[PDB]
Amino acid sequence: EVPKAVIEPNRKWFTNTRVISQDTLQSFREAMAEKQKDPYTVLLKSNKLPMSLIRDGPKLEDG
Amino acid sequence: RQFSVLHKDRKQISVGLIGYPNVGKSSIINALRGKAVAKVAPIPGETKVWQYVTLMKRIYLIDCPGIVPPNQHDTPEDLLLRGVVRVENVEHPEQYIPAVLRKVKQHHMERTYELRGWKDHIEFL
Amino acid sequence: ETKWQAFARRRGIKPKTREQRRNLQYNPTTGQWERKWGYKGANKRGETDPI
Amino acid sequence: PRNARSKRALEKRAPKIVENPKTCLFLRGTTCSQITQDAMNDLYAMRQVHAKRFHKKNAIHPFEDATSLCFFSEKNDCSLMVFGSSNKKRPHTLTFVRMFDYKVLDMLEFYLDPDTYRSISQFKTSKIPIGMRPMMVFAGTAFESPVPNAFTMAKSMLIDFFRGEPSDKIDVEGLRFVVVVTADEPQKPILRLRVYGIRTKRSGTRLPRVEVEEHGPRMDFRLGRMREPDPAMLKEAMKKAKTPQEERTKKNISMDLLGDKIGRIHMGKTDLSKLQTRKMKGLKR
Amino acid sequence: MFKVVKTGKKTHKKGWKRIVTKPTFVGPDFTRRPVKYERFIRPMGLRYKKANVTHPTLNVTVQLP
RNA sequence: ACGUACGACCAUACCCAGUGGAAAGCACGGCAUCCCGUCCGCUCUGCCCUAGUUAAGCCACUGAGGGCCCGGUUAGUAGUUGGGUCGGUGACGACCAGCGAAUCCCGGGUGUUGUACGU
RNA sequence: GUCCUAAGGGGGGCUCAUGGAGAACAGAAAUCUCCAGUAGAACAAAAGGGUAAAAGUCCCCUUGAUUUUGAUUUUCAGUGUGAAUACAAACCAUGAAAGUGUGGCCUAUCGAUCCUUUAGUCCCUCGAAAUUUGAGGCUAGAGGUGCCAGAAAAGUUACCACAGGGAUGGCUUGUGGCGGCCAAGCGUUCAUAGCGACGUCGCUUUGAUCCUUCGAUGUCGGCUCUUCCUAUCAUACCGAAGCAGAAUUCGGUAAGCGUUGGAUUGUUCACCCACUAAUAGGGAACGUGAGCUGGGUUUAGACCGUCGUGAGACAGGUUA
RNA sequence: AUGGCCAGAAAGUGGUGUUGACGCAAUGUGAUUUCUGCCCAGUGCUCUGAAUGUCAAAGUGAAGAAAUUCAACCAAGCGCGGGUAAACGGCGGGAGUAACUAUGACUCUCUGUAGCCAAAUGGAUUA
RNA sequence: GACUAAUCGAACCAUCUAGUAGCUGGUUACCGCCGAAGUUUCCCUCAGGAUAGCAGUGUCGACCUUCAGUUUUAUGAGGUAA
Ligand SMILES: Nc1nc2c(ncn2[C@@H]2O[C@H](COP(=O)(O)OP(=O)(O)OP(=O)(O)O)[C@@H](O)[C@H]2O)c(=O)[nH]1
Ligand SMILES: [Mg+2]
Ligand SMILES: [Mg+2]
Repeated sequence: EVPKAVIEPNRKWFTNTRVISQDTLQSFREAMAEKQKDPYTVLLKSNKLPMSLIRDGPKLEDG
Repeated sequence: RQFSVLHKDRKQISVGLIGYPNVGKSSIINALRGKAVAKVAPIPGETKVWQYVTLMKRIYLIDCPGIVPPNQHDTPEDLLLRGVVRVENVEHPEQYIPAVLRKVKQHHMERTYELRGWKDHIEFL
Repeated sequence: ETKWQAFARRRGIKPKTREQRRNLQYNPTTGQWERKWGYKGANKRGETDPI
Repeated sequence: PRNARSKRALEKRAPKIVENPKTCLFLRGTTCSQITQDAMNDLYAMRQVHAKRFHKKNAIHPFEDATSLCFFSEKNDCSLMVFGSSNKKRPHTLTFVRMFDYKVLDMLEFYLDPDTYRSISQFKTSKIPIGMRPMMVFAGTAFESPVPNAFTMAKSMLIDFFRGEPSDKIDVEGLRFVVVVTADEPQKPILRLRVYGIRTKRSGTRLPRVEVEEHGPRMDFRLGRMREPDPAMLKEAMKKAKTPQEERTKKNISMDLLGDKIGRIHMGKTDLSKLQTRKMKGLKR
Repeated sequence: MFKVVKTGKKTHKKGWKRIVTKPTFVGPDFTRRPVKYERFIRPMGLRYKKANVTHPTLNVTVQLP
């Protein structure tokens, strides 16, 4: 059977879902800068974050 | 067990075994299980399809066939000495004896086959 | 723990999601969005229609 | 609670994990001296924001029966009490009463000196702004008793009275007023309450030089009758609730500085001494 | 939406498994359920992570995760 | 000391009536284009500070009737417990204490004060 | 039985019940005006001190009817982008602002022609007669799943058997989708909107990298032999290209004539190497289907893996 | 052995049994070589250890004129409390303590180009 | 799950027994007069029911009242063209 595929009007569709502050961005950039690798630690749950705004840019010769 | 405790929220964890052919993936599964649950042979490509083995209630093991990632610098001699292929199905198996004689020390070969005094692989064979 | 809560814990009845329990439904015949209950709810349908 | 405002009132009066700022009720007895009224006025001026005030005469003796005090606490949602009274035997009494679940947790009596008392208006200084939380300094050897006594309870009452609203941050301009309570281990010792505004000066280094100036009131007390709490009620009152923002530490689970959940594994020492290698034909002499 | 995935070696097959025939988004840190308890099959070839999104006001189209 | 603007105590400040108020300040006031709002420029809002006026508001003082606020007396007394007690068949009659009133009566009073700017 | 752009929230203005004195109808009781009016009205609760330029009452704005995020709290999850929940933060509403406030409340279900229970003295019968208990009938009441009883008759068969039924199409082909702009034209010219080809613009490595191959429910093959189509690989002819020659490339007419061995079954058997003029693609089955013969493939025997207490079933793998 | 395992409708009935633990019966595994991931104690196996908690029939007491009703007493098993074939099953370690026994709970931190040691060999890559 | 006289996931023989089936197959001269039917309404649906409606034979009643898938007239709906 074919359902009625309809979308209700809602104010939540036109708002921002995830926001971040500049201080939080600076803290995450510093954490990314001082991040180190440990073979005896595993990753269990990634944090949903703007990696494009957090991680550093490429090298100038590559750019 | 530590991995299962770290993933206690899931119903179980799955441990897939990867590597080249004849590195001992099915043998490792059999040793962890304590019982011959996966087929084991010295013939490469014995495991052809993926297989689930219940190790514990919350631990599964997945046997996988052996993979060889392609490289432009890998030679057929290198693959054969890595154990990728079966030597029954290769053409002119005699050409790979110098690689074996380079890899193996001479006195080990002499005590293995009780044979001394060859100038080359032709005379050794 | 109330009688319903004890019964649901015994019978494995999960709580409804917030999207599932919304006071909103789509009426096909009118092609409009209406409320299930409350003011002009769907439980009082036809109490004010002419026929 | 049919009305929404009434529902808001009951939800405000409901028990919480993080409790509301503490409310004190200032009330009088049937007979109360003018010096006691001035003392309660000074304490109310210290604690205007979180206090309510009665203006009638109440026939209450707290050390005989405190049913009316419990009723007032339940009705007004006040849980600290300052009861003023006067008598021939005790001329100027301030009865500090602390509730727990709308019943009497504990009580203490303070006896005000009529001669050395000076109100806030007696000092010609700049006064404390309304709603500003002062700092506290407790001095002397009377507050370090190994057994809980009247001085320990009085220190608890005064800390709870001048607690104000807790906050994780404070402006450096909100460090201008201090309340100092001095009391010595001993016929009865004298507990002295003073308030000082702080003037700060240069001293040639990073830390500044602190100078004080009296702000008022000037109060001297003798500790009198004391009603101790029940041990079970005291344990239930000193139970500490945990905030949902206070996480529960799990073994080998942490959160890194990027917010990822990180698990720890432990390999142990590799001991290959108990391994027997294969006795191959080529390895035999 | 769902086609029946048949299992078994008999001529008659069990038909409890369903395969999603439309593109899906599985989210981060995704591990598939084991085959004994995987009712819904979302194949790896039909998984998408990015989309071409247009801003109606800015009149631009950018590929976004 | 007086006035004004913010206040603190929140009747000693409230209810009623009478008399007076230099200076300045408040206030009554005058005018409805613009801002603004009403059934009504009554209120609110805008413009004038000129002209009249202390008539009212405001302040001071007086006067009754109330009310209110202090101190003594009541009184360490009624009343409530300890049941400490001396005798007593025991109870009771008495002391010893710990808390602790109120009515009635007497006397006094009818606002103090902070900051800033002025007279 | 009628009524409502719901309640709630924020802001602003005003003061109520009553008493006295006044006003055509209006006369104890209709409305208007003044004065006095600590609330004696209203609204919530059950003060022994709730609220007066308000928590009362009317105006203005929102009404979007239960927002988003969370590595955190608690519970759960064979459908683990987690869900519900608590808390926090952001957002939102209002206001000049200080601020204030919201982003729900609950509950197993089933009978009422049912279940439990009470009374009849002057109600009937207990059939050989009478009395007393007891029982049945008939009649009239009470209450409503806390105290109104109860609501637990499963699988498997690949060891098998029987009775029967059953076994989209004048489709397709060579050129993407979404969004914007332009646009010859169509309409419109009391509205100047709306359809719109041709186009164009955004998203989908300096000849690199080779350290990213992304899931069988859908089954094909092989010989042996004949024929047909053209959507032409070669051979024949022709047109064009810096096509000098040679070798070609793009295209046209053309099915007359050919279009081959071979390797690889750890496997979607599809790709390699060679000879060659060239090693073109399809149909006549696959819109179910008796030539032969390997795989999809599967009666009965058997192990191994997964599930199940088990009979057995499968994510599966192997053998006859 | 006044036994176990069976059989028969029963029997003064039969077998094992012309038997007696180097035996009989039931299971599982399946020559030899190798071989027992580490630790428990949730399900289960078994302890006549105290209880009446559940508690049938028969039997006992009371009321009534009796039918009848109400009471205790109440075997085994179950329940409670102990040890395991520790079989199934669960089980990431090591330290501490304030709990003091089961369940603890609250912190800490864990990563030899052919040897050595074992009664010639170090094996299942088993003829 | 092999064998137990070509018979075995329960042998053969006779009887109960003409066992049961809603499922399959079949069901025997002619002419004449009529002559159909698919949510109407109610019930928990499938492995469901009744029921309305439509028909034929007989009759009987004064086969009495006449009624009619039609138009017109009056008045509604469609005021919509014009
Ligand atoms: N000496 C020694 N030999 C080993 C060990 N492990 C495995 N082998 C041998 O190596 C061979 C490995 O065969 P498998 O167990 O099938 O390993 P595999 O990689 O799964 O083989 P494929 O099926 O081809 O992929 C076996 O024949 C063993 O004899 C080991 O630990 N020591
Ligand atoms: Mg192998
Ligand atoms: Mg293998």
